[PDB]
Amino acid sequence: SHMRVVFSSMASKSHLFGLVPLAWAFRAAGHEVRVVASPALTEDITAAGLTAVPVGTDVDLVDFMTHAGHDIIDYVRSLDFSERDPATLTWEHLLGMQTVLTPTFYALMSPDTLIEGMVSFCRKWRPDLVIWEPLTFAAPIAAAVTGTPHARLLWGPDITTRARQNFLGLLPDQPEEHREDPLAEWLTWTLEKYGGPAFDEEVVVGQWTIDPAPAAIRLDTGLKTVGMRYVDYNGPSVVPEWLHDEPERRRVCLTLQVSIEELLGAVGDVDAEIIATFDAQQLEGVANIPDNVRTVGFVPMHALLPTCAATVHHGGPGSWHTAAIHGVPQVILPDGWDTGVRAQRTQEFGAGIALPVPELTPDQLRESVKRVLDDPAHRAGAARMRDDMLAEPSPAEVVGICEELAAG
Amino acid sequence: SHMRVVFSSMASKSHLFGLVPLAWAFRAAGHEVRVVASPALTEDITAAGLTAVPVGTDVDLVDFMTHAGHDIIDYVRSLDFSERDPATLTWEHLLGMQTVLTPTFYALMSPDTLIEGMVSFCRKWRPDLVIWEPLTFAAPIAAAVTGTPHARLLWGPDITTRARQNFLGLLPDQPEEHREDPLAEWLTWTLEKYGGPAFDEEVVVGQWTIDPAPAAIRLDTGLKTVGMRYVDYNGPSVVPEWLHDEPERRRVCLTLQVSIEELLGAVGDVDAEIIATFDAQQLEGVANIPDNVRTVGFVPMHALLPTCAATVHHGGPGSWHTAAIHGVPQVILPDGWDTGVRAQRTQEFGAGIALPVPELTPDQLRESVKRVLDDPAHRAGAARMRDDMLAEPSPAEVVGICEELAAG
Amino acid sequence: HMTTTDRAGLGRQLQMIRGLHWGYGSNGDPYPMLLCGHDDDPQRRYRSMRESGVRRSRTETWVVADHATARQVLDDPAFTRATGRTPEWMRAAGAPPAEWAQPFRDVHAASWEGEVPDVGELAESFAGLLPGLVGDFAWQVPVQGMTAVVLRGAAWDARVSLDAQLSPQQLAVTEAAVAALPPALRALFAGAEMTANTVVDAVLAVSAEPGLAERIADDPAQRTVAEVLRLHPALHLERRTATAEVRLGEHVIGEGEEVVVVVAAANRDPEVFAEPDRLDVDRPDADRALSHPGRLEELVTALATAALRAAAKALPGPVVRRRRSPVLRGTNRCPVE
Amino acid sequence: HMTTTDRAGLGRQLQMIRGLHWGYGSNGDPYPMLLCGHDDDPQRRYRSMRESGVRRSRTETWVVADHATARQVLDDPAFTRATGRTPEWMRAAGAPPAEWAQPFRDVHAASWEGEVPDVGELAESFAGLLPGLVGDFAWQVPVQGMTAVVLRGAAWDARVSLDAQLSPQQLAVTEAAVAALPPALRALFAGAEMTANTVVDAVLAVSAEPGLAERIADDPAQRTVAEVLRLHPALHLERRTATAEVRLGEHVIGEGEEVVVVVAAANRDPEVFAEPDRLDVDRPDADRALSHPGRLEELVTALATAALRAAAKALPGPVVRRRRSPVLRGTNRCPVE
Repeated sequence: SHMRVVFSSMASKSHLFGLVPLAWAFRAAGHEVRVVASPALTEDITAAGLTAVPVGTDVDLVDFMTHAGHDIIDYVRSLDFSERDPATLTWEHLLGMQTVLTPTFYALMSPDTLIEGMVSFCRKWRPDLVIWEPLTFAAPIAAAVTGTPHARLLWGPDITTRARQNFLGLLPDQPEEHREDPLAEWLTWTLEKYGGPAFDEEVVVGQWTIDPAPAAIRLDTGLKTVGMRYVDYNGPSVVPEWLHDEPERRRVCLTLQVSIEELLGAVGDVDAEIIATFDAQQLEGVANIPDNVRTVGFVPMHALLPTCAATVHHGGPGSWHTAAIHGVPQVILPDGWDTGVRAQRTQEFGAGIALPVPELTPDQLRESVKRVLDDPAHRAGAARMRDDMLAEPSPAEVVGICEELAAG
Repeated sequence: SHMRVVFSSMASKSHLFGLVPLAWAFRAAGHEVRVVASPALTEDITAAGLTAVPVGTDVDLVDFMTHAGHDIIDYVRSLDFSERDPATLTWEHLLGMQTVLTPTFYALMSPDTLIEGMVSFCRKWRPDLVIWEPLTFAAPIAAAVTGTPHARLLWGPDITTRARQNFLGLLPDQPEEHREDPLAEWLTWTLEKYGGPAFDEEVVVGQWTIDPAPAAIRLDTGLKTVGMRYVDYNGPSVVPEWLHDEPERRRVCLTLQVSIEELLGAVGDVDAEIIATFDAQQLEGVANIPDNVRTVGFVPMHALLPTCAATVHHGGPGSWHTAAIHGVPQVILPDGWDTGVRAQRTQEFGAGIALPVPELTPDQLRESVKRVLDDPAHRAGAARMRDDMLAEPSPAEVVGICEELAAG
Repeated sequence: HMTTTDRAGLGRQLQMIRGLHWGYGSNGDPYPMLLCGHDDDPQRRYRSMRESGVRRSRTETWVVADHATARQVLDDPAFTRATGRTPEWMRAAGAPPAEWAQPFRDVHAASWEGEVPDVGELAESFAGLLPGLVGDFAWQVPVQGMTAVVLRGAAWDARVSLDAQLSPQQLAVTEAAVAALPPALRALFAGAEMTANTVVDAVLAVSAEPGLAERIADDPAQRTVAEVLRLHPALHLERRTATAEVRLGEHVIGEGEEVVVVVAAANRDPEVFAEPDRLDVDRPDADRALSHPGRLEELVTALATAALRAAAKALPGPVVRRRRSPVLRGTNRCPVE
Repeated sequence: HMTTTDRAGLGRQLQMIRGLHWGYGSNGDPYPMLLCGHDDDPQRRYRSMRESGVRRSRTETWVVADHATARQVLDDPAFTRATGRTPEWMRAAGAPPAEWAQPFRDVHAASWEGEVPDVGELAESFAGLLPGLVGDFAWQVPVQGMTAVVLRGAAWDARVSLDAQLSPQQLAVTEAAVAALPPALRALFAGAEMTANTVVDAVLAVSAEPGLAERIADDPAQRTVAEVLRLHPALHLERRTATAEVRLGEHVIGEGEEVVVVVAAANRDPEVFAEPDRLDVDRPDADRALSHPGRLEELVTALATAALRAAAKALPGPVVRRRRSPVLRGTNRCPVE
């Protein structure tokens, strides 16, 4: 039966992309699909071949970031969960995250304007389901007010959910007066503005969650999960003529430290064809680094990764997930809280190596690339992950699971 | 089971669009989908959220059209099939079409470069299925040479197939020496260039054909048809804030004669809210025409048509199909061979009125708009068409039918 | 011999020109619709071409059918059978004549300056041929004749060359000509087909007329061959090109600008010939235009004259004609006895 | 009373400033981490603030904790408790202080120029209160006292006002203050909470010391109240703003540029006070900085002095403190007997 599905993302090209194949999945099923977001995300929605419903007005980040926000970029790079230290699990630390990230990021996106914009569209268009990016709190609010079923669609790890579950876990130890919950206080006084229902953790996590990540690398949250076979989307993809041919020698593709990018010479000491995702602009200073190295700029990963014996990347979801589904061993170079956590999970499983960028050494990379290419274990690990993922339903099949869940 | 599907269109934005929802249907099913076309169509492929494989080089139409082709635009506007006159079914006339349209259009697109480009990609990428726009003969050639199953995906009527079936139907009456077949001669000497199989009508029509048009308005060709529930794609769609609200009074939307566009006053004498798809630029001369009329420029038809009691349009596939699936009665203003034929079929069924633009009068339009709004028959007709279309499989379901057909 | 790649490129060119000729033709202009030769009867188009006198087509070309202006240009020396200029539509279409037409336009240009035996000594060999015609008699006449001054099948493949210069033929047909096309010998191959259809049209015209039938047997005539080449010339169209700018009735004809003389139209002007579309063996009107250097026309008239006289004894199915021949209008099947 | 829309806008502002205060604070700067008041012990941050002397924060603000410079600015008349200038980070954050802080900064600015009865005639009424403390005794003292010179619950809701001027409180907490906030009466509400925590901290300090306990009963003293307001002042921080540019140790302080005097740090300088972090009732060091026009400080010292003397007889659970009070550091629960 025919449905009206709303997809909502915050105005980030980096975030919308994780919803794109499932939006198209619904519309191919014959359902009405609209991507409700802020005017900024409109070009990116239309470039995904999707219908945009731009609601509300844009937010001046440029001014906020130049004067206030920049320090919060310096604050975030500090936090590290991949090791589970007791120091990071203190009430003082956890409430810290909740106090800073709630206004400076979650609520900075999801502004005054967007939430009333979505609540207006939902009241009018009368959707049957709302699928949202995990940090666009406007959508569950709109869905709560309208009484519309809603579900989250994850890309990387659900680190915010784990951080929150821990924060709430400490609330009872603290005295009644010392208790606080910025995200709940915000969403509660927001739900009141539209006369909506009482606050429920259901507005923070969804009614269910869809994760394209294999069961074993997912964090334990207890939330209703619908696993999904990952299908890549990463904006405008154009296949170059050179990527038509089956490779000659074995291939390692390098995608984007403190190594002065002169690290290309380190991966050059590896016995393989290297495909570097760097433009002629990005490698204007490199003069002796190329030998077995090929520089081809930004190319489709879903077309390149099927031809690689191994991969070296920043740890981004697109790179992680695409390599994972193709059973391609990984050498992750993380710099974010979200990337480190996942890089650690994938190394524990044996589908690769996690090389934190602050600690990173050119010797480590040469050894790590040599390790994934020669040890049949990393491939075997990567083979299990791939097999887990291909056993999950395709976005096509997930449409029926949502359809059913949406009913009850 | 996982497939490698190639979609091929000629370098026309007007033609690619009819393949877009089925390409996305396959990829959501977890299959590998690549749109192989000439470098010109690349921006439009990426704007549909699809992966482009630009093969070969572009064709200089601007030079060809300025000096040779323009007359062929004047030649085409002459041909009219909607009435089935005996004069148009003469051997002289039919071979005429075959002699002019084969080089000046079919083969003008599908150039030297594209065909070798596609044959190269297919030999390398090894697709499992090739779905093509009905007039991109490079794709069936590539599919013939590679031995890959291939199918056509129609949008408007299959007028070329009907014209060809008639042409071949007269070949036996003519003496052995007076016989000719430009399209076969071209495709035969093309198949020889890649050493491919012997010529088969299977290279002209597909191995099967997919048509989003209701069974009753389809032409009788006898070809293996897979009906499909239509899902609109018409490039970058952005919903305006005014289209969120349920309309007040009944709505008629007008989309693009010899009436000096002063015809707006004729539809203004109709008791309804008129939504004109004209920009402020297109209506710079109109000074008294608006009264109940609203000018909003290009808007999403799949978002506007669900709110209309009736529709007035040029007869284009996007407008026809979208209105048809929404049971919206139509007043078609045709100017093309493809549009007239279909406009006549839909009027015969009683889902609307066909008003040829050479014969068009402002009195005819006012009466026709009044007729669809007041006679419950046009709605009832449009209701049957809609019901036929919703009984056909969605592009989601068609993926399995192709999958199965592709095997045997 | 030629690669399937250049073959593909050639085929595409031949098909584009014909496509544009038909398009232009169907749209109005009668010269390219004639050039397609989809009809077997061209006489209404010739009336319209004569009625106009001089008119330049959709292609650059000047169409001269008025007998007055037709003779005017055929006699003028600036107008020659050489390589002219490429019109913008053709190079824009991607088919320069220098490519799809080239061998064939050199054939038209060829001159046979050799002794022409009109002895009629030929009619001696030609006697024992018809037992008690396109290939069994008509095409047999030039071969055995030129042998007693050039292989049968070779000349038959090249027979389309003088049509191919203005009208694109099929790819296999164009292919077979180029491979069978040899100067004088080249020009002789051309005359062989010129002679061949003359024999067919003459025996066809004699067959209908009551007089000509038993009359040809009385005096074995050159008068019938003359009259036949008026109603059915060797070349209906005559491709010429200006070297220096010429003024023809108020019209400026530029250098390298093509002019095509419509000889078959001109040879049936109501003002120049009495009962023009009527076969009259004994007619004073001998001001008929034909063919430029050489004596090839003189050679064919002799081969055809000898032929008509030899078959004077036999003189007292459906006729199929070549469908892409707007220049020379050949017959492919002529049954029977 | 206020709409759920402006409420939403206010909440967002209070949450943004606190978010940025914590971010800036966790990153390094000790003044905004103190402003969050997530800790109950601020004494290490005060050592670091004194060690530096004068330093301007991540926000525009100048942090004066060195007793030498602290007295220097408190005595200078350019530095006043008026509305300064909006720093770029705040307006860029979308939270002008003129909006989220406004009522509260007018309270700080308020002056109570009324007769202050220090008679101790107050201690007569205050006698029959503790039977044989935050709300049952301490908060009871200012209400009955100001009545014998302002409702209980009303003053209790506004009690956060002098913290709210520098540190954003919760939305409901900020909401309840604005609705319960009344000039002199406004300033009296402020003094009521100043007096309230003074009573709690004094009874808490007396409770630990062996002398002070049974000694206060001997002579009901003003010396204990003096020493308590040194280790635990009415206001730990003192928001001031320059009217004209001032030079403080090589630093140019611009017009409308905010300066915050860290009174609690200053009042424990090792160079100015002997055993500063130690409670010494009989100490010569009376060079303690406090509070600007008015006599509100004189009013609270009297209400607290009368209170300490009345409870001299009783003097011989877990203490919970208000968590968003970097200015005045209030207690919410003080059990028991």
